[PDB]
Amino acid sequence: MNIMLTLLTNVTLASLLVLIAFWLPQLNAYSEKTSPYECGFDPMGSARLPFSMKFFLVAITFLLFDLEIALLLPLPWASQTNNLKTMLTMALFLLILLAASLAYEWTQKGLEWAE
Amino acid sequence: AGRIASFLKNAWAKEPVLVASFAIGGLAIILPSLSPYTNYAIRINRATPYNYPVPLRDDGNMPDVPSHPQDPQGPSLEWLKNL
Amino acid sequence: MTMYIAFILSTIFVIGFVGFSSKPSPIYGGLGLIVSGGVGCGIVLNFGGSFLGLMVFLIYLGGMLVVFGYTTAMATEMYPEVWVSNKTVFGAFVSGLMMEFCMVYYALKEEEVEIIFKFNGLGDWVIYDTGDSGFFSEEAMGIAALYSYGTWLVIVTGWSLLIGVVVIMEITRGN
Amino acid sequence: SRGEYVVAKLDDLVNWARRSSLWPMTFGLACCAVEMMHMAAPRYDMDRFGVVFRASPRQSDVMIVAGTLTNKMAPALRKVYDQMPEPRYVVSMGSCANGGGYYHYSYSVVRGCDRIVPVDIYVPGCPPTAEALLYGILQLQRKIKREKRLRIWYRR
Amino acid sequence: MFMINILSLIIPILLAVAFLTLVERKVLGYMQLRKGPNVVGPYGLLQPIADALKLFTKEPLRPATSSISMFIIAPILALSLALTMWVPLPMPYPLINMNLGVLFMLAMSSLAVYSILWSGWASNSKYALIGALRAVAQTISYEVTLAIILLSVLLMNGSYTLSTLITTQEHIWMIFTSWPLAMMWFISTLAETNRAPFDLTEGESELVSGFNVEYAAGPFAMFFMAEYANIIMMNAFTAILFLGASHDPHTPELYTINFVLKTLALTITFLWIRASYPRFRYDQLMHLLWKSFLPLTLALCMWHISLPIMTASIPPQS
Amino acid sequence: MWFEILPGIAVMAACLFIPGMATAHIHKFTNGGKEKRVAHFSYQWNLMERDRRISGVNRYHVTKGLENID
Amino acid sequence: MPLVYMNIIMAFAIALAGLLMYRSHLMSSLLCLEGMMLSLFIMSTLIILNTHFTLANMMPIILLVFAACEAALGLSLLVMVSNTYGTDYVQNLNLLQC
Amino acid sequence: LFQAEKDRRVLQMLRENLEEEAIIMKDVPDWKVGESVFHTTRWVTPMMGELYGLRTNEEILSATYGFIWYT
Amino acid sequence: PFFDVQKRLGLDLDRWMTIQSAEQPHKIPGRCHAFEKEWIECAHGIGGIRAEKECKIEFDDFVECLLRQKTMKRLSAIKRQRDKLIKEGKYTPPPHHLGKEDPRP
Ligand SMILES: COC1=C(OC)C(=O)C(C/C=C(\C)CC/C=C(\C)CC/C=C(/C)CC/C=C(/C)CC/C=C(/C)CC/C=C(\C)CC/C=C(\C)CC/C=C(/C)CC/C=C(/C)CCC=C(C)C)=C(C)C1=O
Ligand SMILES: CCCCCCCCCCCCCCCCC[C@@H](O)O[C@H](CO[C@H](O)CCCCCCCCCCCCCCC)COP(=O)(O)OCC[N+](C)(C)C
Ligand SMILES: CCCCCCCCCCCCCCCCC[C@@H](O)O[C@H](CO[C@H](O)CCCCCCCCCCCCCCC)COP(=O)(O)OCC[N+](C)(C)C
Ligand SMILES: CCCCCCCCCCCCCCCCC[C@@H](O)O[C@H](CO[C@H](O)CCCCCCCCCCCCCCC)COP(=O)(O)OCC[N+](C)(C)C
Ligand SMILES: CCCCCCCCCCCCCCCCC[C@@H](O)O[C@H](CO[C@H](O)CCCCCCCCCCCCCCC)COP(=O)(O)OCC[N+](C)(C)C
Ligand SMILES: CCCCCCCC/C=C\CCCCCCCC(=O)O[C@H](COC(=O)CCCCCCC/C=C/CCCCCCCC)COP(=O)(O)OCCN
Ligand SMILES: CCCCCCCC/C=C\CCCCCCCC(=O)O[C@H](COC(=O)CCCCCCC/C=C/CCCCCCCC)COP(=O)(O)OCCN
Ligand code: SF4
Repeated sequence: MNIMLTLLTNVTLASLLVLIAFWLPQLNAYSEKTSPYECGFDPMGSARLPFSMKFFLVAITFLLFDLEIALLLPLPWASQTNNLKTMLTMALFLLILLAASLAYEWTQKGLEWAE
Repeated sequence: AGRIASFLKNAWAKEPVLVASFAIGGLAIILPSLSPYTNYAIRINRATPYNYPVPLRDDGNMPDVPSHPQDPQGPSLEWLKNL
Repeated sequence: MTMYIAFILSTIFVIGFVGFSSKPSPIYGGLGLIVSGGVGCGIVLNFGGSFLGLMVFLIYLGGMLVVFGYTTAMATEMYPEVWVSNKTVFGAFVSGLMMEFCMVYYALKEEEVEIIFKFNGLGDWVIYDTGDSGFFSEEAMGIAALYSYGTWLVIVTGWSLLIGVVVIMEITRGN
Repeated sequence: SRGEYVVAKLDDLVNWARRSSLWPMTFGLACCAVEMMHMAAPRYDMDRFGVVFRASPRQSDVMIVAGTLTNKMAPALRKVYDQMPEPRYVVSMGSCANGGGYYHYSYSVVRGCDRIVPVDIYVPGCPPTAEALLYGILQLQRKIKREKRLRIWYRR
Repeated sequence: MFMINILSLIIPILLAVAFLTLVERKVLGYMQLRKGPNVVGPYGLLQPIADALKLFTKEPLRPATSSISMFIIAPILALSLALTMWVPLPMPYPLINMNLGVLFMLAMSSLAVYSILWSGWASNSKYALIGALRAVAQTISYEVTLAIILLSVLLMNGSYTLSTLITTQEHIWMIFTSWPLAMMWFISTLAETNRAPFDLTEGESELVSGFNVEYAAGPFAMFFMAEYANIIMMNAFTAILFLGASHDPHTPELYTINFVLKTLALTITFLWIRASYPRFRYDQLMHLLWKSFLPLTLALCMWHISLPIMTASIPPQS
Repeated sequence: MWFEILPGIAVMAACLFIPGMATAHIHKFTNGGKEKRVAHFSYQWNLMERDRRISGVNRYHVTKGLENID
Repeated sequence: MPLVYMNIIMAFAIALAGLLMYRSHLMSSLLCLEGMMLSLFIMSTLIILNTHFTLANMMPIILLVFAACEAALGLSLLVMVSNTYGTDYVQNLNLLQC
Repeated sequence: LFQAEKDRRVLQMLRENLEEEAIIMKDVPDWKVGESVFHTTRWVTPMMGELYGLRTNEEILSATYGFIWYT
Repeated sequence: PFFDVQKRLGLDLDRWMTIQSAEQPHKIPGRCHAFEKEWIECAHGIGGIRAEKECKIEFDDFVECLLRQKTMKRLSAIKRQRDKLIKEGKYTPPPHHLGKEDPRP
């Protein structure tokens, strides 16, 4: 109840601020003022052209790594089991595999951006 | 055991971050086995009463089962108070 | 009858699924998937699944960000489409919305069976168990039992992640 | 009356708000831009007046034409002037921007920036000292103070 | 009565952001051997009010090529999330007492990045697109390290509740136990808020204001308040996490004063760092985090998993 | 000054003072002035519900001592 | 069955149809795949929480993990496809016939 | 004590519900009041739809969402 | 097909999770522990073919505990008749249902 009330209040305040910003001052917009912004001249192409990604492999590796934290986050509760040896071994095994994957990607020049 | 000294010196001169991380990881891997306090942690974990201790029906042949919480029988956490 | 909070959330979930399922210029598909993920996190929050919802929401946000980057890099056109910029996209969106509305009305008015079984209605609060819990959280204990009970699951999951890293390296190697 | 007092007070508040915070666009051309830099130097510290540079025209209030305006540059200056949201003010600095100055008779120099954009304040010199430009900015502040928009709207 | 609490949490944060900006100008000015704003009011105290009134009485323009809906939505999302992710903070009593405050804070911070991305894409300009791509790269660089650092630090708390961090460090600061993680977390916080030397999303000298280059008057102001609220909030979170204060249940004013002072110290440190260093490059930041921060973090995480079991000091509240 | 930065900081500090204390006060004003109860688990919620049920006025913070059992 | 279960099932069906329609791009189909994963995750966690299956609580998390792999896998292939044609259009994948 | 109290509170609600059902369904031709839906004859915990089924909306809301929504 | 190496080597790789009544952490019970236990004990040993006929009552009870379809039908009928009687004007609900009646610790 309280959390959605907070979210509604924040959204309403932001929307009201936008409304005041857009309806209070005097608006005088013509075709030249609203043109797309380059430094001083007209853009040659378009901003919707494909834009090369030199770190795509790092992006996919981040996609895979973002679930290692998902697996590791329950550790504060996992550290409360009776058999701490098995839990410790499993946690260390998971972290060792994470480190080994990172090392493999490091040595094979996977962290270097494309030229 | 001679070339490893030069390799360690070169690694410490060039990339100390990797050396420190490997040392910390190795310490965290080996030391818990040798620590005598791990069993204390396991016992402390076992001694936490999350759920209700269900009483046992008396059949007249349970000398080690206390008849009351204050009776001398049963597990004791006197070792925990000194820890 | 109790404000239908779970019902409204599930309806918004289905609406977002329709929105991103019409394939409108994946930027907006990503927006729809984010909305659906957040609303589903709220839904499972309402059932007591705090960790799973936050976890699902957190994982999806990270994934979507990578995807936004990938559609900017490789899946963009001169005039990106939107739900009202194409006849086929608008048709799919309206068809999905109408199907959702029709099913909701038919299930609310009558106990109609569509695919699996009949309809119940009367809110989802009824099935909630009245049993109480202790000083722990059942969800937290069940999830944390992964490291003590699920050794096999941890092993196979770690091997899968390592093999996945190797596999993406090999695939995007090139040659 | 009552409405006259209200519009006068509101106009005073708006004028003070616009005057006390002028954000000139980061835009220099020639010699006079060095004196523009020296205005921001610790000795004069234009920032203490609320005057702070901003790069994007959309987030700028004032343009300071500091240097010669050549024919090849005039379209760019006009374009970046048009993209500044209103209200906007132009301050002409130096003889080159005022009326051509040393290169008045050149084939490739616009004889004054007032042919391209409307100018509010003219700062004379070659180059004007940082004190002269600070005086010009303060004069622009006074000119903004004198303006009466809401009072004129009420009497319409 | 709860709406009173909501407003009493919202409005003072906005006022603090407004004056925070004034403080930043003055601190930078003195450091740069000048004065900073001292003319608008007594010691420049009226400068933020003049800035806000100027920005909200100025014409906002929507570019012709821009996608209007996303362009409008992005600043609203930014400001809403900046105000929202303040609630679970215990000072010393949180407004919303949640079982997992840290995970919610992480999720909202991860959602915060999307507003920057949407604004950059909807502006339909090359500089805005480059800024959005830089934001994507920055998030990819810092997110995993930030999460693992948080997990490693919280392993000694016993749970993700933010209120428990007050009693975890009742006797000694946590910074005396995990100071390497403290420095790494500080750098990650610097990179998360898009602050110098990691302010690559804006890039004044490179991308001419970057992603918000097309935001003229009002939405640009909202972006600024969102960024500064994130600054203050994240520094307060760091102060709570690492520099724990004394909480007396009969007088929370002492804890509130101490926490506010520590937050102000961290914010002034942020301004100091901005004034002191040149800017990174958006690939060197990724290399630094993955190459140096990640290996150390993994090692530290292993060490902090092993240490409570090694020394038999596992925290309560499973 | 260098001390002219102190006023603005103070104002900011004052602003950062407002939320915290206010929240505390509100809690007290809404809970009989005794530090609003924290219910993280189901047992604490059950205790709160029992207090509300036996209070007789439908407020959990109205505590009943020994005088309510004769 | 309550309305929530049927709504989740319909969300899965809609995502499956969207994947099977294959409009123009390849990234949209991947988005539909992630949507199907999300719907399955929500259904599974609702079922697990309703019946208080404590040990099954780690079942969804493992699910999520393999989701990433699938997603990662798809993205990898997408990249290579783009590198062959400059566009991820499914129309270009027609070299092999039946 | 809490456990003892809970059993009594649960039993009373069922009795209150059973009596109300016996009053309501007296005119339905083929309805057996208090009829179980299970073939077994042991005790089954109430579904919490059987406890607060005939009560008002705020009671239901406090019963099912009271703990989760309390922050 | 099913190469049962767990039974041969006695490993218990994934059998701890198959059913709902098998050693949950902290002894937290499933919602249908009794019904599942009864059905498992009934069907164990006889075989799959017989268990679908002789242990049908236990499985029906287990399914009813899982989905509560019959209970929801009964409750919906009860509330439908109650609201119809209220609309006609013969029911007059009691104070405890209204909430006027005092709660018990
Ligand atoms: C010789 O060769 C040449 C070059 O080579 C050397 C050149 O280079 C060159 C070009 C160079 C010229 C153009 C000159 C350029 C000058 C120099 C290069 C540098 C000079 C100064 C620099 C830019 C450094 C500036 C850095 C300083 C520290 C200034 C401070 C930095 C700021 C950007 C930070 C502050 C940010 C702003 C002030 C905005 C803050 C305002 C906020 C948005 C408002 C507050 C938010 C509100 C909305 C809050 C509202 C909330 C409310 C509740 C508040 C209450 C309101 C109610 C009414 C109550 C030329 C021409 C040249 O010839
Ligand atoms: C800061 C947080 C707290 C703030 C709390 C207050 C929230 C304020 C709400 C935000 C809006 C404030 C904007 C202030 C100006 C009002 C804008 C608009 O609504 O008014 C006029 C809109 O009016 C329409 O033009 C005509 C309205 C005719 C229809 C009547 C409305 C229905 C009522 C029926 C009539 C019966 C009598 C009306 C009185 C009840 C302006 O038209 P327009 O010129 O484009 O806009 C330019 C405004 N300028 C000139 C100031 C620059
Ligand atoms: C036997 C066949 C050997 C050849 C085949 C090898 C191929 C399979 C890979 C390894 C086999 C995994 C078998 C492990 C099954 C887990 C059960 C057993 O090991 O006991 C566990 C003990 O686990 C131990 O830690 C040993 C497992 C550690 C394995 C090390 C990882 C390396 C495996 C190699 C493949 C991994 C990927 C590649 C790595 C380089 C848990 O017992 P316990 O906790 O008392 O009881 C739990 C139940 N409670 C909670 C009710 C009390
Ligand atoms: C959302 C809640 C807020 C709503 C709006 C209120 C905002 C706060 C108002 C801020 C008040 C300060 C304005 C004036 C500051 C005093 C500075 C004084 O010096 O100004 C003089 C004159 O100031 C103006 O005359 C006063 C303007 C104030 C107008 C009162 C309006 C009150 C606010 C009402 C808002 C809503 C009205 C109700 C209807 C809705 C001229 O000085 P100036 O030459 O420059 O500078 C000298 C430079 N030196 C020092 C180097 C020599
Ligand atoms: C629950 C308590 C919360 C408190 C939170 C902490 C503290 C917050 C307060 C923030 C401090 C703001 C700095 C104020 C410095 C004092 C400036 C003052 O001395 O200068 C005067 C400014 O006076 C202004 O009236 C004071 C404005 C300061 C308050 C605005 C802060 C915005 C929040 C509330 C806005 C409502 C404004 C209502 C008054 C207009 C001079 O202006 P003025 O006397 O005119 O002279 C020009 C007119 N003449 C030419 C005819 C003589
Ligand atoms: C089985 C134990 C595992 C647990 C511990 C480890 C936990 C996690 C830590 C490791 C994370 C991944 C490590 C990745 C290794 C990458 C190596 C590499 O190839 O990088 C080289 C650079 O690194 C090297 O120099 C090669 C390896 C150097 C030594 C690495 C560690 C060796 C052992 C050190 C510690 C020894 C034991 C501790 C003794 C302490 C002293 C008493 C490439 O150089 P670049 O930076 O990419 O480019 C430079 C040109 N522009
Ligand atoms: C007996 C068992 C004990 C176990 C051991 C545990 C302790 C381990 C001891 C070592 C810990 C060291 C931690 C270091 C953290 C990482 C630092 C690092 O290595 O990165 C730096 C880089 O780091 C930076 O430069 C970041 C710059 C950012 C500057 C920001 C401001 C500077 C500092 C301001 C004050 C910091 C305040 C910290 C605490 C704040 C309070 C919370 C190196 O990078 P390169 O020089 O490029 O080398 C690699 C290429 N060959
Ligand atoms: S006016 Fe003089 S100093 Fe200024 S740009 Fe022209 S020639 Fe250079």
